Amino acid sequence: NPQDEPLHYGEVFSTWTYLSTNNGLINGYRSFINHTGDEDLKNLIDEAIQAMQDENHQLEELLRSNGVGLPPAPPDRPAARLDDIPVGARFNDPEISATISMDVAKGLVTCSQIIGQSIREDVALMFSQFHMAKVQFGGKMLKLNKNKGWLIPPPLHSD
Amino acid sequence: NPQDEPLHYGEVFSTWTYLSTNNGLINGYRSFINHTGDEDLKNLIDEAIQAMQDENHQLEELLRSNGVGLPPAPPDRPAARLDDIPVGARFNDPEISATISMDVAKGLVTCSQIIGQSIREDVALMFSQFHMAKVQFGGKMLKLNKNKGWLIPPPLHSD
Amino acid sequence: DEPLHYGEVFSTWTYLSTNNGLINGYRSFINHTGDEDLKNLIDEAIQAMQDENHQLEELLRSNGVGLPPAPPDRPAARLDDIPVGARFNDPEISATISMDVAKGLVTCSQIIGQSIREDVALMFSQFHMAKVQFGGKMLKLNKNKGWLIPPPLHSD
Amino acid sequence: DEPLHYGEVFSTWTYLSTNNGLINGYRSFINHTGDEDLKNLIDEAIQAMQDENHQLEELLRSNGVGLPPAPPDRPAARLDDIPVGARFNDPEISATISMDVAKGLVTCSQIIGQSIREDVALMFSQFHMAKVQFGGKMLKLNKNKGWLIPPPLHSD
Repeated sequence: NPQDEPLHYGEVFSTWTYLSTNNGLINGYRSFINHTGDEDLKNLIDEAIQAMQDENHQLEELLRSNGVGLPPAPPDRPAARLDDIPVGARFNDPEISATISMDVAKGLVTCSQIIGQSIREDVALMFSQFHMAKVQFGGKMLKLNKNKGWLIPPPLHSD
Repeated sequence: NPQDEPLHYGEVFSTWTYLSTNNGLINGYRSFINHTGDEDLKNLIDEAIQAMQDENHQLEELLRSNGVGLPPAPPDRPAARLDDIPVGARFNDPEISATISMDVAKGLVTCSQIIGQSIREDVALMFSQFHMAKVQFGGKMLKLNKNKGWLIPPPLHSD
Repeated sequence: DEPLHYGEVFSTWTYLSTNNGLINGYRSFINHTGDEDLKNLIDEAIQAMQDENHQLEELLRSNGVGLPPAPPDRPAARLDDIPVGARFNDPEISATISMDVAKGLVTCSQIIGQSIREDVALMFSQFHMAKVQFGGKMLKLNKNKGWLIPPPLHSD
Repeated sequence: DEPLHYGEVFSTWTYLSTNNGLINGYRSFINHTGDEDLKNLIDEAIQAMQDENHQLEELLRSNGVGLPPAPPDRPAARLDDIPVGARFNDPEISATISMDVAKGLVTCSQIIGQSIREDVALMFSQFHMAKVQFGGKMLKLNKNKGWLIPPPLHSD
C-alpha cells in the first residue's frame, strides 16, 4: 500500500510547489479571460483553468492526507469589460496564447521531474496522468496558434 | 577565433528562442509597470526590462552576424492609470512579483542549458555572463519578496 | 511536408546520439553485472533505445540530416576478469541507469514542448510513456534488491 | 538562524548523493583511462566534488539532516587487465563526464532559484561558476583530442 509509506522531502516540496504554481496560473488565466477577445482562445483558457482545478483536487487530497500545509491561493476574480481595460495594461490575444503555451511546456517538464524523483508509486502515477493530459492540451494550443496565425516560425532546416 | 566557426543548430535555436523569450517578457513587464502600485517593485521591473534589453543587444548582434533571422518583438506600450484598470483585469503586486521571480529562476536554468550545449566559446561566455547578472537580480527579487511580506513559506525542515 | 525546425533537428539528433552512447555504455555494464534481474533490465533498455533509434534515424535521414555514429560492436567479458578497481557494482550500475531514465523523461518533455511538427511531438510522447513504464521497473528493482538509499522523509 | 525548507534539504542532500556517486564512478574511470590529459581532468573533478561535499556535509549535519553514504575506497587497476568488452574508452569517458558537468550546471541553477536561505543560494552560485570553468576545460580537451562529434551546423 503506497499510501502507508511516508512521502520524502522532495515529493512534499515538489507537489506543494506544483499546487502553488497551479494556484497562481489559475489566477493569471482568470485575468486573461477578461483580457481576451478571441472566443477560441477563451475556451481553451477556461479548459486550462478547469484542468488545473482537477489536478488541484488530487494534490490537495494528497497533501491533506499527509499532514502538509497547503499553499494559499489567490481568489476568484470579477468579470471586466474588454473595452474598459486601458491599452497599456491590456494583454493581447497572441501574447496570452504564447504565455499559456510556454506554461504548458514548462508543466510537461515539471511533471517529468516529479515522476523521476518519486519513490511512492502513487505520486509517480498521478504525475504520469497529469503529463498525458497536458500533452493533449499542449497539442490543442499548438493547433490554435497555427490556425490563428499567432505562431512565430523559428529557423527552419532546409532538406 | 570563435566567431570564424559556424554556430550549430542548437546554438541558433537556443539563442533565437532566448531572444524571443526576452521580447515577450519585456512586453509583459511593460504591462506590469502599468498594473503595479508599489514603487520598489516598479523599480525592479524597470531594471529587469533594461537588463533584458542589454542581453538583447548582444543576442541580436550575434544573430545578425551569423545570418539568422530575428524574432519579431511586441512594441512598447502606452502609460495607463492604475485606477482605470478594471479590478478583474488587474494584476496585483504580490502576484506580479511571484511571476517575475519564477521567470528569473527559469532564466537561470535556460542560461545553464545553453552554456552546456555550446561549442562556440563566445556563446558559452555570453550566457555565463548573463547567468551571473541574473543570479544577482534574483537575489534582489527574493529580498523584495521578504521585505514586502509577499513570500509564501514552503514546508520547513525542523532541526 | 513542413520542414523540421532547427530545434527539432538538433534535439532529435542529440537524443539519437545520447541513445547511441548509452547503448555502448550499457553493453559494457552488462559485462560488469552480477545480478541477472538487473542484467535483464539493461537488455530491455538497450533494445528499447534501439527501437527508438530506428525511428529517429529514419526521420533524420528522410529530412537530409547526417546521422551521428552508430554504437560499435562490443564483445562479452567475464565479470571475474575485471580488476576490482575497474568494476562497477550492481547498485552503482542501477543508480546510473535510474538517473539516465529520469533525465530522459525530462528530455522527452522538452522535445514535445518545443515541437511544431506534430509527428515529432507524437514520437516523443510515445517515447515518454515507454520511459515512464521502464523507470517504474527500475524503481521496483531498486526496492526489491535493497539498493535504494532513502532520502529525508516527511513525518505525517 | 532561519530553517532550511524541504526543497533546500532535499536538493542539497541529493546533490551531495550525486557527487558521492560520481566520485566513485570517476575513480573507476581513472582506472579505465589511457590518456593522461583526460585522467588529470578526472582527478580535478573528483577533488572539486570533494571540496563541495565538505561544505554540503557541514550544512546538512549542522541542520540535523542525516548524510548519504560516503564513497567507498576504490583501489587502482591496470588498464591492460580490463577485458575489452568491460572497458570504457577515452572518448566515451570524456562524453560521460561532459554530460555530467552540463547536467550539474542545470542542477546548480535549479537550486539557486528555489533557495530562500541566502547561504544556500550563495553556495550554489559559487559551485555553478566552478562548473562553468570546468566544463570549459572539458570542451577544450574534447576539441584538442578530436573527440567531439560535430552536430548539424548552421550555414551563415
